[PDB]
Amino acid sequence: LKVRTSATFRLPKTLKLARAPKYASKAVPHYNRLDSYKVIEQPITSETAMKKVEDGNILVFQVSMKANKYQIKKAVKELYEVDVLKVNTLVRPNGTKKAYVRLTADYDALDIANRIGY
Amino acid sequence: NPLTHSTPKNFGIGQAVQPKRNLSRYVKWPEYVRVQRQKKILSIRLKVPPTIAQFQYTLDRNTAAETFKLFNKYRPETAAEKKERLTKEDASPKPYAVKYGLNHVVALIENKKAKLVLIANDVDPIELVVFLPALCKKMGVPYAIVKGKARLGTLVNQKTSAVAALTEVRAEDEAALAKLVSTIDANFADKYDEVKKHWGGGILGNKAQAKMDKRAKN
Amino acid sequence: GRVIRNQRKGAGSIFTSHTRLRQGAAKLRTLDYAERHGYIRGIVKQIVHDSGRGAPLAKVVFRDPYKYRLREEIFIANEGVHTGQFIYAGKKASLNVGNVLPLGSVPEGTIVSNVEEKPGDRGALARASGNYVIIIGHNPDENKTRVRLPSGAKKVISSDARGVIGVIAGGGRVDKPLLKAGRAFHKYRLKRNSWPKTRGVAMNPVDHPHGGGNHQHIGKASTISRGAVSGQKAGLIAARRTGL
Amino acid sequence: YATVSKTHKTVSRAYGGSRCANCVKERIIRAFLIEEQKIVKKV
RNA sequence: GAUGGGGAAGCUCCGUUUCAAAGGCCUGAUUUUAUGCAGGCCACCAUCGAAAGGGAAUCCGGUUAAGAUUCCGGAACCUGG
RNA sequence: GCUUGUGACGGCCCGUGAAAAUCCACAGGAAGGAAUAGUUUUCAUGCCAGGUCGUACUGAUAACCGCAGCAGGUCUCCAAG
RNA sequence: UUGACAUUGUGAAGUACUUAUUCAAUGAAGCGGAGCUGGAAUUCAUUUUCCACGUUCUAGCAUUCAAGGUCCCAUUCGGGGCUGAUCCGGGUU
Ligand SMILES: [Cl-]
Ligand SMILES: [Mg+2]
Ligand SMILES: [Mg+2]
Ligand SMILES: [Mg+2]
Ligand SMILES: [Mg+2]
Ligand SMILES: [Mg+2]
Ligand SMILES: [Mg+2]
Ligand SMILES: [Mg+2]
Ligand SMILES: [Mg+2]
Ligand SMILES: [Mg+2]
Ligand SMILES: [Mg+2]
Repeated sequence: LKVRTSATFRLPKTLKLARAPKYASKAVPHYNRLDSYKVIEQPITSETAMKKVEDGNILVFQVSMKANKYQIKKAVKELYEVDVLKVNTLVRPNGTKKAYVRLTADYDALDIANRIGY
Repeated sequence: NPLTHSTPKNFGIGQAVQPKRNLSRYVKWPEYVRVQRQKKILSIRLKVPPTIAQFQYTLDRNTAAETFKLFNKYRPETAAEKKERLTKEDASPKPYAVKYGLNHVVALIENKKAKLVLIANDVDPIELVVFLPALCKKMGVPYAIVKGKARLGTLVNQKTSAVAALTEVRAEDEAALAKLVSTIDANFADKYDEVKKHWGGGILGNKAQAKMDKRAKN
Repeated sequence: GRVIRNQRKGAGSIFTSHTRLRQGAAKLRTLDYAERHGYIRGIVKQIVHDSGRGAPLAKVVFRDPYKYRLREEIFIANEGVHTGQFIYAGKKASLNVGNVLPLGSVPEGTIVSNVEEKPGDRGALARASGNYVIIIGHNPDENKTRVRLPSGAKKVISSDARGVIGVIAGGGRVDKPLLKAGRAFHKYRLKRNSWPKTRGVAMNPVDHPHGGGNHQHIGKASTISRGAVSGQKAGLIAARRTGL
Repeated sequence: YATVSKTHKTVSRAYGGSRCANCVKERIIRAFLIEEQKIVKKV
């Protein structure tokens, strides 16, 4: 007989095998649900928003409701080849998300805005 | 040696913390463990009727070893041996093998064809085999209650067999079979009348036995 | 009629005990190897007030026999027990106030409290303030002990049952008049919802068997038999006698 | 307390920051005298 | 208010650590590869429940038609790495 | 002086006036460690990041509830001569 | 609430047992029997019996499979048996 110093019996540890399915779950992986073109929807060109471009060096965009600040910062850099200092976001009363993107001092928001087309 | 010291510990009540001891006697075992141990106890505390109590007697080690030695000479052919026989094929000699199967063996006993029947003592639905000693006694077929349904199965290439019988033995083994039958008959067939009148069980527990013995003495 | 007041208490909705401020259940140590063979020493760390309980409680710390740690127990303090005192519990403990001993290890006439009805239930008898149990005799055959209970009844208890030497502290509490409804309010605020009490004769017949009538009166004998059913047992239940 | 140095949270003595000096003094004296008393009880 | 269990023809009811084999972080072992495998530790044993209870850390000045202890300027602090 | 914070005290109870997450210290001594070399990120300085949702306004003899732009009802902070 | 039947067995006399059933406790830790060691003890040939068998002036301290003793490894930084801590029955009490 074994020596049991404890009077409590516990469930023994047994081998657990990883899954080895014989057919794939879906067989076609889905493409990126949030790429750069889905994160950034369209610029906002209101009079108040345009005042922040040449004065505050800040670009204003309408973004998807599913995008966080990490994704917004990454999308702006890839689409426009600029550097982002910080991102501030809010949910508008009409159900859309607006992001205040401030570029670093090495870039001018007005030059980027003209290149985009607005 | 000059730096080491002897500092015995005091393990009395109120002294140092008790050391690790073997607590296997006090282990809170799982539910399935307790029920199978208490099932054994309950069946022996009650009085066992003679029909069931006759299965407490099994063939002794010496004669059982000789019994399986003879039966191991008549193993049924395996599937591998079956394949070679089929491709060769009355081109094959008459086979000699141990008969098994509860329905098959019972029919053999009723037709006076079994020369020796082995009975397992571990059949949980005991009614399956509880009538065999009486049936063999009525038909005059010698029988032996042997220990291990797993051991009976291993000589017929099965996990369990619960019964085995020899109907026809080769000439070179006639003397060995007759020697075994005489030894087996003296233990089971010849004692059937007296065993049928004896009840089993009624054994007390270890602590209850001491209490009864103490009262008897003083 | 409708369900009467004493029937509604069993549902336990607003009639449960108010146990937020309770210090904990007051129990003896679990009967173990040290208690039934020798003794174990504890120390009184503090004596504290318990909400809803007249008698004070004592916190006693013992060492764990099988593990390196400390185990704290909640006892009902007896008169004379003080902080820093050593408490001895077990079969081989001395006959001193505060010690816990089996009933069969003390002589006749010993005063004990927090007595076990059965060995190991950790105290059931003589727990209220100023109450005690008197041991009146021993029966070494069958291992039984005869005691007198605070109500005056005589009970036969096993000699292995434990008890604390002394008398429950805080006695004399009920000798002081409450003197105002406000003090009664604060008393039951820490116990349960049973105060104030409206008399049955002041109710309507739908509310109570005593209700109704052009005068306030019961109208039938208030002595109710033991065999009555719920909704009828109001008044004096199975009274052997009445009057002063 | 996690933002300050260990100096602010202890005193250079046994049980520093846990027990005061007088309580530590009582523990040392009690420990010595009791252990001496146990020897005379042994013999 | 789930689970384990016990009720109920059943929708469901009881109960919350309960008659349960109820679980995972410090590593050592391995340079075939990622963690199989050696001791021990700990048994607490779902979860929900506060924009007035408990609680890591920011201030001043300026700026709009409507925003700010959230933006701008300056000056700090906390947590994780 | 007013408002408020706080300290040391005093009166009162058959009323003696939450819990948990979380952080720290101590006891203990398992391990790891120096001479041509190491440990301390509980001393100082330096580097990086900090997601998600709410945030406008009324708060009442006109933005809440009473069929309404109803003399009704609806919790609270600041308080000059 | 009272009676009958079933659950429902076992032994004795003119109540006894255990196993069903019921109650309670413990993260089922020390139960039952026996053997050591001593005491009481009076022996009517030897132990016919019974008890105990590490802890009480003091608000300290008590944890690293335990030091010691002894037996192995193939000596390295260590490791493993037995004893310390008496045996037997696996009925947690
Ligand atoms: Cl009522
Ligand atoms: Mg925001
Ligand atoms: Mg009225
Ligand atoms: Mg009525
Ligand atoms: Mg009436
Ligand atoms: Mg429920
Ligand atoms: Mg929550
Ligand atoms: Mg504003
Ligand atoms: Mg606002
Ligand atoms: Mg409305
Ligand atoms: Mg309406």
